[PDB]
Amino acid sequence: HTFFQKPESCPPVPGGSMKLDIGIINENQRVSMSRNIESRSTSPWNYTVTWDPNRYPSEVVQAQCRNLGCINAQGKEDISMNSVPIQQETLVVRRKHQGCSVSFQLEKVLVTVGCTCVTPVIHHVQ
Amino acid sequence: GHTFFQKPESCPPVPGGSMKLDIGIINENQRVSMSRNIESRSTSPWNYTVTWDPNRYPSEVVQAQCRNLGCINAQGKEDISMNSVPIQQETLVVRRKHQGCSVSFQLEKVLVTVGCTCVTPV
Ligand SMILES: *[C@@H]1O[C@H](CO)[C@@H](O[C@@H]2O[C@H](CO)[C@@H](O)[C@H](O)[C@H]2NC(C)=O)[C@H](O)[C@H]1NC(C)=O
Ligand SMILES: *[C@@H]1O[C@H](CO)[C@@H](O)[C@H](O)[C@H]1NC(C)=O
Repeated sequence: HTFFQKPESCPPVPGGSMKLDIGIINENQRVSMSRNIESRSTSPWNYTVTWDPNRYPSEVVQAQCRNLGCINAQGKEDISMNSVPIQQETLVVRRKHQGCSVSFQLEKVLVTVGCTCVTPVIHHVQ
Repeated sequence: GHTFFQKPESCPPVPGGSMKLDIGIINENQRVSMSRNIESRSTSPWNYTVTWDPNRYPSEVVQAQCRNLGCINAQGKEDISMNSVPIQQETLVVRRKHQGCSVSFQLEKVLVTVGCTCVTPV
């Protein structure tokens, strides 16, 4: 069984659709990060704002590491270290149909949120 | 942001004011691609806590905590003149409400610390 499955003893609903209640729980929260984190980082990154009007959130910001290496104390690239992305799974809502027939469906989006500086690994399988 | 979830006023009323949530997760087959042991190989390493809530989808939400205030140098030592700082992302999860046949779902905002980065202090 899955999370969205209603108990088997319950009467069936036409279309197999579920009730989505109004309002987003804890909507008032906002991300709090160090000022200019993406630029002050030794593994700096750039952002790409992706837009979809039939997706909630409509704007999904994607990060991309600026360099292969990490930035040293002198402000130069160090290729002995690697800037690597941090990717996280998220849920967005896809808006379907139109007007009175509007329905919603969950969608999994992989978001690259930022980069970190790692010591490289020599992989056993290339 | 309510408008995305609304219908024109003239639409036939749905008792309970609930919206239609269709079955299935779009692009559920996707898997996170990240460097192996990223959290401990990072110069701003972090710990993970697997938060669990059986009324939440996904039930498991992994939260990161920076292991140090400073960053780790080539020698494996902490340099407290650099800062390990958390990277935070806004996500949506689904909360299950009520019991039995009266079960409904509600969106919920969750702030996720995904890892840490090393920054030069200001
Ligand atoms: C990160 O996690 C480690 C555990 O892997 C924590 O280190 C342990 O902390 C507990 C605290 O109860 C101690 O009893 C252990 O002896 C510690 N073990 C090691 C190997 O250090 C550590 O506290 C965590 N770091 C932060 C900053 O939360
Ligand atoms: C982002 O990329 C551009 C090139 O498209 C580059 O000029 C810039 O320095 C990068 N970083 C920031 C913070 O804009």
